[PDB]
Amino acid sequence: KSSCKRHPLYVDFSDVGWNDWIVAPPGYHAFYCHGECPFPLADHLNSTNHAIVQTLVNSVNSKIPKACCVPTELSAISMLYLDENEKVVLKNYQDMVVEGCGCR
Amino acid sequence: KSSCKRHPLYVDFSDVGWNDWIVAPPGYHAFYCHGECPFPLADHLNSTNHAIVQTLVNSVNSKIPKACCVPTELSAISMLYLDENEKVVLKNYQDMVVEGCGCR
Amino acid sequence: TLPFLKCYCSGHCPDDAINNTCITNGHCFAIIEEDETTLASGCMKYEGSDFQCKDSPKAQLRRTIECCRTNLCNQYLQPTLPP
Amino acid sequence: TLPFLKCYCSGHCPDDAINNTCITNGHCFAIIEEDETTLASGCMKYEGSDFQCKDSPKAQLRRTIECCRTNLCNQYLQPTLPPVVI
Repeated sequence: KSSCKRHPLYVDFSDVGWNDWIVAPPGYHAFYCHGECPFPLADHLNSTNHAIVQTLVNSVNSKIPKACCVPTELSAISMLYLDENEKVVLKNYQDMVVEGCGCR
Repeated sequence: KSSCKRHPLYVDFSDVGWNDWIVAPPGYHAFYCHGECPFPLADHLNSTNHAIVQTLVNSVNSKIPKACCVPTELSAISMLYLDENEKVVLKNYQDMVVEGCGCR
Repeated sequence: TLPFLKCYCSGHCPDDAINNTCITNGHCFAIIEEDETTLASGCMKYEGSDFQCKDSPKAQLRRTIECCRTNLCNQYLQPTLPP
Repeated sequence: TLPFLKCYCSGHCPDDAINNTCITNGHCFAIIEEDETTLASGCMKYEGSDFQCKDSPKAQLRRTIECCRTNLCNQYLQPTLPPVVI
């Protein structure tokens, strides 16, 4: 429907069934990117030159796909899980949270 | 059909109609990324943790989209164009060539 | 390369826009398309703007885009479809 | 974090694979899916592997994935699908 943008997505470790090995947190806000990359690509869609050129090419011939709405900025989060040893470990997972979206 | 991968795409500045302001080169290989991001995401699809998690969530509920095949590495190129002043200028455009693809 | 231009946006406004305006370091643009005909405007980042403001004479759908670099030069712009 | 593991790949081979093998710094995997049933294998990067090797018990389609960290441990692995729900 609309343009590329960030959408809310909460991952509850129980719904997916990971609460058996992940002790904390019980869930977290991951978010996700989605939406069209039209012409022209506006400032806030923070896109690369290639995405620009690809979008124009698609305008000349639709056999070539449009740019894609994907994460452009991501933050990490910390989790407490149980390794095979049955011991609680603290790990810091990178790129777990979508901070911003864009057309690539 | 197949998985995420780089595809060939040559941009001829005459076909798009830019040969009036771009003196050199006459065209260039831009390439483009395309293809599915299935589960699991293999090593060569070089994806982020978020992409991984998003792909699993999509397996539990298809309302959430799959990761997208987009450029992950890009190189620049130099071009010689005419600015409004009718003067030939040399500019180096970043992220013009898709060097590699991945699932984001 | 810090945003300094204030533009009027319509159809291409970022989610945090205020009173239909966006800020940018590139250009303000207005565009008409067809297939019916609509008018939109917004902010265009500087990098890659020469590609977008030129557009391609060989696009499948007829449309005209115009760019300017003056605060709210967007506001009143009526590009005209190509003959 | 330099690739050191050699795996057998099938269906998930990178374009530059040699004799159906890939190299990685993570795990080798084999997986069976349905909807009909198929078997695939490949290399899995280390980062994010704990998520993928665990998989989710609540995926819509039945499938089983297995991971290992020994050269060509892929080769001969026959995961067994989850019993149909009744």
